[PDB]
Amino acid sequence: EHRDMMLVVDLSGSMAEEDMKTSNGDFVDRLTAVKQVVSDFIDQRKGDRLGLVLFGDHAYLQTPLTFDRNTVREQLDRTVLNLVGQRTAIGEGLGLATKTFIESPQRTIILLSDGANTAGVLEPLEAAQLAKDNHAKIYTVGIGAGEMQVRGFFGKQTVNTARDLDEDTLTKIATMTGGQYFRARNADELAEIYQTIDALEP
Amino acid sequence: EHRDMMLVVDLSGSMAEEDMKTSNGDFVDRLTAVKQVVSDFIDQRKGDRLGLVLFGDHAYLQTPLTFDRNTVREQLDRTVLNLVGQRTAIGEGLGLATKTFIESNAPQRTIILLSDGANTAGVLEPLEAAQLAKDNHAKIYTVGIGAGEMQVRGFFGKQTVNTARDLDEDTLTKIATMTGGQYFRARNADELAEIYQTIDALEP
Ligand SMILES: [Mg+2]
Ligand SMILES: [Mg+2]
Repeated sequence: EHRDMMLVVDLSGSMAEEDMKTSNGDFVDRLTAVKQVVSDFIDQRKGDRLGLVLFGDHAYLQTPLTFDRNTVREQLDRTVLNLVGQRTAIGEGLGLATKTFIESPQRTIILLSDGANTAGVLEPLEAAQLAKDNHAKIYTVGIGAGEMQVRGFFGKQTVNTARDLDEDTLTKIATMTGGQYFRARNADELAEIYQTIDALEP
Repeated sequence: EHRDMMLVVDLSGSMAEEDMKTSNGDFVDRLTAVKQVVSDFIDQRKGDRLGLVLFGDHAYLQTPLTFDRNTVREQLDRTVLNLVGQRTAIGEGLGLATKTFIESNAPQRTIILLSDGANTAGVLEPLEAAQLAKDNHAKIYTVGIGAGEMQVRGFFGKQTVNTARDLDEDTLTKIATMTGGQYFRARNADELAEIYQTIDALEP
C-alpha cells in the first residue's frame, strides 16, 4: 500500500546557525544537516507520494506531491537561506500542506479475452458500469484468428478458430467506458493494438 | 502526471490454442503471444502504476499495483494455462480490477514538520492548523531542531550559548499529540538522522 507524505521544512534565517554536530565532530548549519538527512529519507520511501512545503514569513509549497522523488529531493537540495526572512509561519505551513492533500491518478483497464462471458456472478456490462463510475476507461482486446480457409484433398473445408469470441459485448464495454475495442488475428496485429493503446494514454 | 492501469488477462483453457502467427511465419499459442506483447507493453510505460488480474472460472488478483514493472512482467511470465479451467469470468475480472482502484482511494496522510523556532508570525495559528490536519486524517510528526546550551570558544574567550532559545517545544508537542504523531528534538546531526529513521519505521 502507499501513503501521501508532506514535508514542511523551515527556511527562517535562524537556520543559518551552525548548530549541528556530526560524528567526526564538525559543525555545520541547520539547513545543511536537514538537506542531508531528509534527502536520505526521501530515497527511502519508494512507493509513496512526497511533496515539499517551505515556510517562514510567508509559506509556499515547492513540490506538489509527486511520486517522482528525485525531483522532490533535488528541489529541496537547491533551496537556499534567508530568502523567507526572520519570522516563521508554522500554522501557514501546516495548513498549506493539508490543503495540498486535497487539490491532488488517471485510471485504465485493458481487458483481453478469447471468448464470451461463460461463467460469472456479475454480468459484464454491469461491471463496465461500475468501471465508469470509478472513472476507469476500458480498452478491450479480442484475440483469435477467426475464419481461415483450409485447402485440402476433396475440396474446401472451413475452420474457425475463435467463434466463442463475443465481440458485441466486448465492444459495448469499451464504448460505454469511452475506450476502443480491438481484434487481433495474429501476433503482429496484437503488438500494434497495444502499441496503439500506449499512445492513446500518454 | 501518473496513471493507474489494471491489466486483466484471460487464462481460460482456450488460450492454449495456437492460431497466433508470428513475424517469421510460424505459429504459437495465444498465451505465449500475450506474454510477449504485454510484457513489451509494460516496459514502454513510465511513471505509472500497473496491476495484474487473471480470470477463468473465477477471477483473482495477481499483482495489487506497483511502480516495479519487472514484478508484473515476471508474474505474467510464470503464468500457466488450465489452472482456471475452460470458462471465463469477464464481469468478475473487471469488478476485481475496479476494486483494485478503490484501495488506491485510501492513502494514509502524514506530515513531517521541523522548525527551530516558535510560530512568531502567521495569520493561521499552529493549533488551529493542527486541528484541521486531524479533520483531514493527517498524522503530523514534529521535529524540534537546535543544540541548546553549548560551550564555545569566542575570540574574546570561552562562552555559553543556548542556540535554541526560540524553539517552542510544547506547541510542537501539542501539534503532534493532537494529531496522533510524535515530537522529536534533534540536538545534533546524528540525532536528526536517527529521528527520521524512526519516522520511517513508524510509517510502513
Ligand atoms: Mg475461453
Ligand atoms: Mg527561526
